[PDB]
Amino acid sequence: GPHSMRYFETAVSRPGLEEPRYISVGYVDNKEFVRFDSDAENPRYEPRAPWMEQEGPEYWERETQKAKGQEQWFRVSLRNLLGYYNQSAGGSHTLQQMSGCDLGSDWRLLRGYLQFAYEGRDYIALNEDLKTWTAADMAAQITRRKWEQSGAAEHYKAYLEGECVEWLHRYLKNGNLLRTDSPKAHVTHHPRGEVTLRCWALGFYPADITLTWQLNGEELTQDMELVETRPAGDGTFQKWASVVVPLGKEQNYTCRVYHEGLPEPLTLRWE
Amino acid sequence: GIQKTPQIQVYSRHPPENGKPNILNCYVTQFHPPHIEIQMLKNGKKIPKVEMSDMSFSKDWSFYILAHTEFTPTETDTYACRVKHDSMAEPKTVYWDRDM
Amino acid sequence: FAPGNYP
Amino acid sequence: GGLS
Repeated sequence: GPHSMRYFETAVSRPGLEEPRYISVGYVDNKEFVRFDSDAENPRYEPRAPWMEQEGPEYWERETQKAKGQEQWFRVSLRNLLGYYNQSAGGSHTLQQMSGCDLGSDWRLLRGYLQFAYEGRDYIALNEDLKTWTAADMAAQITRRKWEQSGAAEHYKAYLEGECVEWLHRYLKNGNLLRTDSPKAHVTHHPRGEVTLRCWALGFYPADITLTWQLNGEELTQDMELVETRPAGDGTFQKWASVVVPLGKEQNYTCRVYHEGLPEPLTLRWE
Repeated sequence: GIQKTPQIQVYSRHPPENGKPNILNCYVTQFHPPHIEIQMLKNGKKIPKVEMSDMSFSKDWSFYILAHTEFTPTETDTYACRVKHDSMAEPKTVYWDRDM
Repeated sequence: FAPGNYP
Repeated sequence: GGLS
């Protein structure tokens, strides 16, 4: 199957704090595997999955110095952004970044990513061609012009097409990660004239899953109530979906559960 | 404004059985800015040692976090999650329903 | 392998 | 030298 690597970075300034807090989180196949936090005792990148303790001390020394550089870069950027948006002192501000690469099932690069957000809203992103920039805000045009003239995109293109792929390849070999947990499903019965039927999906990984209810071949959206997929806290996820049904005719309704770990979609009736 | 109002769910890790120890989760999502306060309550009292996950955000830039603690459900005991965030004027309380 | 932003 |  496909693979991916991502780094999610955040700098937050506050009035009572005199320097902003920088946090970087590394992801492989959407699972946290490194983290850095400037608030930490002695700020360093730390392994967040057992398979990363394989890396030697000089790996963590290099990553840590890179994070310290990112921290200074974010700090300067927050200051310039105050000017761009004519914001005064005395407020809280957020600068986020996402970057990384997607690989196909053949381990070839499908697409790179480099996006920034200020105050939680899109600020500037590198286009899929990895040569041009998209920026919506008028204030973000100042940045886009500066970056267009300085060949910043070439620098990021080299990372996304080179190191991001090379190191992801290495990470996948060092953890060859392919694990999926299939959903275990059951339907509960909630006599509310009616009863509510609630289809449960538990113990599944990854989080992506689809629950549907059917009456005589028709999927039922007539108030199919859900909850957002939620983590159990042990690495797996939970979810349920419910329908409003006339009492007595329970066996007319079936629940189906779709998930990439299943040999084929589940089909469930209340028993 | 810039604020995004958090979404909240309260639920146990394992299917609830009265008297059997379990884990209660308070899952808070889709909020900005990242600063937030989460208290987990039993019959109105603060539950002392609530474990808090590390800061993370989603691809839509919104932040999320999972609070959890050990608990043993019974017939009558109440459990809730109470969240404070700058997107709201007053703290939000969500109660635990063992059927959801 | 974290990135280093263009100075 | 940041944003920028």
